[PDB]
Amino acid sequence: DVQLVESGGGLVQPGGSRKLSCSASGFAFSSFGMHWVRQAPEKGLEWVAYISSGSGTIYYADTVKGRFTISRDDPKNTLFLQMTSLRSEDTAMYYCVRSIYYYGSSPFDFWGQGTTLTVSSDIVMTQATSSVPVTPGESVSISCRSSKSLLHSNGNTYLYWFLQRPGQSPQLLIYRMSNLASGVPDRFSGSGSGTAFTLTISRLEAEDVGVYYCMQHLEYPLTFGAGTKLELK
Amino acid sequence: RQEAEQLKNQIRDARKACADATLSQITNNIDPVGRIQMRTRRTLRGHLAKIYAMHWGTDSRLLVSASQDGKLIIWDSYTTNKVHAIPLRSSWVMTCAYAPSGNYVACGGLDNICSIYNLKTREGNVRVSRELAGHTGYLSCCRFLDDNQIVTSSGDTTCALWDIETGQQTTTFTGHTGDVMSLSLAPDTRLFVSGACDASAKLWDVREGMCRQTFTGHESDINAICFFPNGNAFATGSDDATCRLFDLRADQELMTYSHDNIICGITSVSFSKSGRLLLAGYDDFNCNVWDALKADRAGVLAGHDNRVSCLGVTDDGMAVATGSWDSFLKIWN
Amino acid sequence: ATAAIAAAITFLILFTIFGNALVILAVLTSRSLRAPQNLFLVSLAAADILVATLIIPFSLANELLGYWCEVYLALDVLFCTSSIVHLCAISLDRYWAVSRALEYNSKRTPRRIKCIILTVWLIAAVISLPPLICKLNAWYILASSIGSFFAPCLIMILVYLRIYLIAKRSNAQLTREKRFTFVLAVVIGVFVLCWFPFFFSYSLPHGLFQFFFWIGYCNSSLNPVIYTIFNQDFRRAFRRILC
Amino acid sequence: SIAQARKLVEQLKMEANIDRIKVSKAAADLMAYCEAHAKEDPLLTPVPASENPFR
Amino acid sequence: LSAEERAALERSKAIEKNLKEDGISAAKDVKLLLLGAGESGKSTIVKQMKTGIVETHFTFKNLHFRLFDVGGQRSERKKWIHCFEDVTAIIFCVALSGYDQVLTNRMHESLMLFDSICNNKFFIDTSIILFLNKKDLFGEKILTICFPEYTGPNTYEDAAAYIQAQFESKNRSPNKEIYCHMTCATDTNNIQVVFDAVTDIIIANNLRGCGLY
Ligand SMILES: Cc1cccc([C@H](C)c2c[nH]cn2)c1C
Repeated sequence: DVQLVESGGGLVQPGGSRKLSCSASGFAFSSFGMHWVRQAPEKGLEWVAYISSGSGTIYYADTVKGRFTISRDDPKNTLFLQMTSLRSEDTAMYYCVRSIYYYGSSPFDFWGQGTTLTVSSDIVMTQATSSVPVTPGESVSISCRSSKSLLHSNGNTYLYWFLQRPGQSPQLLIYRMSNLASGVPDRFSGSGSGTAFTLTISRLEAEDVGVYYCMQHLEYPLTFGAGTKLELK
Repeated sequence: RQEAEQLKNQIRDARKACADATLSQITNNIDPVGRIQMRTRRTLRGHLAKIYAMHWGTDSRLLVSASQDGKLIIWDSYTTNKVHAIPLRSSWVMTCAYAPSGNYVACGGLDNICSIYNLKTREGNVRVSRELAGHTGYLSCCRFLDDNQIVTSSGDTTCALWDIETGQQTTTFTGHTGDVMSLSLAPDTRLFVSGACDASAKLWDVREGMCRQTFTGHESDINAICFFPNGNAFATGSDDATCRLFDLRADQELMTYSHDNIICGITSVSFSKSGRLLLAGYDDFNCNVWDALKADRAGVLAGHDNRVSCLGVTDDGMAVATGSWDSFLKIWN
Repeated sequence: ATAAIAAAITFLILFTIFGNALVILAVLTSRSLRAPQNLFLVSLAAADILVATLIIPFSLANELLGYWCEVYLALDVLFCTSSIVHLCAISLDRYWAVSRALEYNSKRTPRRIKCIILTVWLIAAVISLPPLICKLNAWYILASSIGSFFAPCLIMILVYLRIYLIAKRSNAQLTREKRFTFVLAVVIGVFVLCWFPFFFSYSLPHGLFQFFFWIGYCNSSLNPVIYTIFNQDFRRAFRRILC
Repeated sequence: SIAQARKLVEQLKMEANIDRIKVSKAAADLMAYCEAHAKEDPLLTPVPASENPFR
Repeated sequence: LSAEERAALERSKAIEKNLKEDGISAAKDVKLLLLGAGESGKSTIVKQMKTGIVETHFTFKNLHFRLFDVGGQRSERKKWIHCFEDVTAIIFCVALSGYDQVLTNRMHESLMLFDSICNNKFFIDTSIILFLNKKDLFGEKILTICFPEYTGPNTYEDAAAYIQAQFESKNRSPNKEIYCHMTCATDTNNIQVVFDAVTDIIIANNLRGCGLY
């Protein structure tokens, strides 16, 4: 099926440069918008940049503005990230994410594998607590509180859930707070109203174990929660 | 031939034996609807040639249109955004349908083929799933039953049911003597009625495959047919400037919908959410709203600058879409 | 009296706005008028609306109790010269359409028409700028007179003579020949009758000269009927808009 | 065409042996359906501009 | 209008870009019908230009022609002939050697079909390229059993001119022409005849678009 393979992450002295490159195969690369999402080696996903489908709209983060530059070449089916002045706040696993936008679509539905780079108002999303032990067969409610209300006037509440299996990329579970991504069981379900949100698993299997992330897609920049891991008590 | 003429006289005799009073006696006490005042809320402008078909999705927001520039466009009718543009392998397309799941669209025309398009691909594009070739006519109409069965009419005087997974005709519905022009499924999809170029409409059993009833009474080619929301009647537009209401349990023609200032043909017919309105698009560039129970013309839709070729009411009844030969779709409410 | 002249010029401004707005409305909202050559008529109608709604009130104020500028004179020359050279570009498009029939049919692209529109607006701006880089003024009178009237009028006359030759060569029939003779006469004659006395008096008594000055503005109002009323598609669009 | 006309005769014999009901009854059924569903039809009486998704 | 609604609107505008570019690319072609009667020379004409509808493309002098053959449609013409209303011209094919062959008569059927498509309300301002085929076969078969009122000479030239005048007598319209030609199924360039006729048609359409024709 579809693949995204990142390449170009190695050791760089602080203040230097490196260019990342994600190579796509197996889908229509030109119709998708593309994202970079990094993960620091401690914990946590956060957003870097966005280039649109026809490369006409580009957004960056505040810790990315000026120094990084995203680009794509559609005949080559590749995405680039030219990075300059690499500080110690840039050591991360970097993911290229494909995302499409029309009425009823699934953004953020396939993520690449990653490249470890090493060197040397915004909507705040909160998840408390960060670790809940579950037993294989018992339900669990994973919550996510936001600062600004994600319910838009059109009727869409823009909240996404992601599951990162331990050692893998994170993958889409829920999109726009109540839908269900393709290839996902109906055990998962999404609920909430405006500011408070809940992910509910029913009859939990011990392959749902991992860290759960809530993302806001109401405004740019895109902000993730701190995460909530489940474990194997 | 003598036996067939005796059977025709017997059917006519029983039809008169069940027909003491008509709808103008029963619906005489009922109060009218007045003038219906609709306005163009939207105008969908992306096609560059004549629009021949449209079909609403069952979420009452998305709709396909077909035109002769070789494109199927999926429209978002609330934002006027266009969600897809499907390039067609043959541009001589006369019909299009939306699957009630939302996952597929169909189209066809002078290629004699019903092509089926997957809208939900992992690759993020729309590609041809199947091409259904068994007809020798031209594809007049097609309607999905579900994701695996579609019923098509054609201008080789026949109708057909298809398995989409194998690409093969399951049953074939023969018995018309002219080119079949339209079809309409019953709201439980166990029956459908088709109208042809022999001025007669036929009730067909979907699972068995044989004609139940035949409805003569028009004077020219039947162009449009739509089912009543109860499922026990249907309306029928033709080239003789008349819509007629028929009846399944009475086996009978109930009411004509005509006027002296109307001489053109009727391209498309549709009912509203409850009955009580019959919307019909005509060759004289207009659309006329009828009272279904009292035969009083309740309003007009003076929009398009060429003939209104297709129309459809949403699944919840909130709006009416009409397309025409001047390359525009209009949403009316 | 002067009230009658003021009512005449008010009627002229309103009829200019109505005719040119009707041309713009018919071209932008119709399938049959989506040919890429009617963008010349949209830009000519915009030029005529901008002649009227800006220049003719200031001229009417400077004629009625006449006293008082440089920006106004430059914009007057700009919009009138742009209207004349739009007529010249329409004339050349028609000539190439019937002269090199099938291989210019593949070149009547909307972007080519937009390039010709932008070029004739740049030519009008280059004519208008030297009096800046109320009066009205030799070295500028002569060059502006040539590049404003005498080159586009001579090109329109030569082009329409060759149009006449192609039409008579391609040509029920004896009424068709009187038809295109009358149409080419009206098209080539209202332009000359409106603009030629001003540019003759200008390249060479103050009553006739101001009369010629206003007869120049009259062509800006006579252009929508001349460049639409003989087309059946414009006539059907106009009857469906106003009826 | 003895088999074709025979199939026409068998089709008309399946046509004629069908039980039919009174036309006034079916008129009453259509009018009863259109009365029991009238206030669920927003083309009869248009909704105000807040329950309309097309403004 | 939120973040996902700006991107859906950007996608919509990209689709609109591609639609307008496809329309500009499609306006450069010359579309043509082929409407002859049965065994009349339609296959010979499409051979010289090299179940549903058949479309043959050819290029001549940097122009692209699209010829549509609807003979596999054995249905009623009245329900699909409006699909070809904005075609540039019609190519009609007649066998000149079918004056004596019966199916009735073969050439009276051609007169019927030509009158039917010429006096149609969808082809009122659509002109016709009429190919009179089987020129040599008519030259060795050669009239008064098809036209007994003809009462004239029995020579090739005058008989062919009589059939052409009798065939073009059914126009009854000012805004359209019939561009006739005779073909003996081995002529080297009949694409030139179509090119010259289409040039005359486009000149007449452009002059009629100015109030001049
Ligand atoms: C050189 C030139 C070109 C176009 C128009 C004019 C003047 C402003 C005029 C004449 N009648 C209305 N205005 C000039 C001088």
